[PDB]
Amino acid sequence: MLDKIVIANRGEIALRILRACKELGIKTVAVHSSADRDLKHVLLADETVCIGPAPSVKSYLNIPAIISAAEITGAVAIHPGYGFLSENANFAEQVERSGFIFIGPKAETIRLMGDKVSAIAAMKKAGVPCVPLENPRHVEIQVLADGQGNAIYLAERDCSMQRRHQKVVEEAPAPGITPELRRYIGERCAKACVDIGYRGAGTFEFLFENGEFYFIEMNTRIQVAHPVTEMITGVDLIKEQLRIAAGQPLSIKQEEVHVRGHAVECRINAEDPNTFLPSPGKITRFHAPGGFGVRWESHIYAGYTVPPYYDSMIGKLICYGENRDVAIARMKNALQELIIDGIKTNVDLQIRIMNDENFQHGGTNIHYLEKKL
Repeated sequence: MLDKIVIANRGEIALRILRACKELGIKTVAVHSSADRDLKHVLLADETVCIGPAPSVKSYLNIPAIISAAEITGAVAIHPGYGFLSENANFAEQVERSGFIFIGPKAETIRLMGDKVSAIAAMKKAGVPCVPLENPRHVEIQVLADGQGNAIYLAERDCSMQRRHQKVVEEAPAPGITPELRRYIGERCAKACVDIGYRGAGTFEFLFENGEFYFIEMNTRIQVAHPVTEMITGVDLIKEQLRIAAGQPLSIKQEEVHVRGHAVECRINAEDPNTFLPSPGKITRFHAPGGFGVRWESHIYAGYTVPPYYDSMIGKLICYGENRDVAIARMKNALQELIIDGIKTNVDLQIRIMNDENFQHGGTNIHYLEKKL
């Protein structure tokens, strides 16, 4: 394995990456802003480096600071997580120019898929259906490619519950998607990976309407909702990224990828339910939910202050069951068990969505939540 990596991110995803590193025996370097010294993953990391003041512009987006931290600590690779610099092709290029492994695709591939014009042309050439949409669902295909010619798909996710184009609930697999539709669109995505020389984890986002898929964009990084795919396949997507990055060919064949059960993820945000405006502050009492099929992904703890400088998402609750109904029933109970006092959160909204008759039936479109609210 990689001897030592910099986790070039923060919050829940940084903690997610740290855990995978610990499991693989990879040493961790937590780079953090002045406002993030008390992040759980920072406290758990082997080494820590303060890379700048609070604003992201001068810390988590500060390319020379992050490279310098990686050099001084003797790291060999950098994991960008999601957001921040994960899809910054200039960053990928510099990481590799500086002699590090970038845990993600080649810079050229980031540029190719980061421009909508070049992206669509690449997809059309590959055989991925593009827009040639009033009532669509958001359905996305998870892929893994080793950058060595091997590429697999790991079913799909439905992320149609959104507010202002930001996902609120994600689930896997997508309700209504048959093994044959899954195979059709998955094979096309896997081929596209080979054709573009894709390396690492990635997501093909589609609009899905009247039984047809239409490509919107590729996220050339890990996804916020990766855990739902993990629950239904058993594949640890972060460990796979780390293995691929170490130069290991894919250790999973397509025929070894099986969908079993169902998982739902509720994003937990520090926000005023009356306005949906961020509500940072100090958490005074905290209790995580437990139980069979319950997975809580979050850096928060009792006494932790959510700073004002970053995104409002503070955690993700993921519930798995043998079927969709069990997953939803467990989510209902887990959301009720969750205690986050001292700040405002969207837990009550998540409870309402779980209790929604149309969501319980499934297959609601991308416009549903905003119509409901």
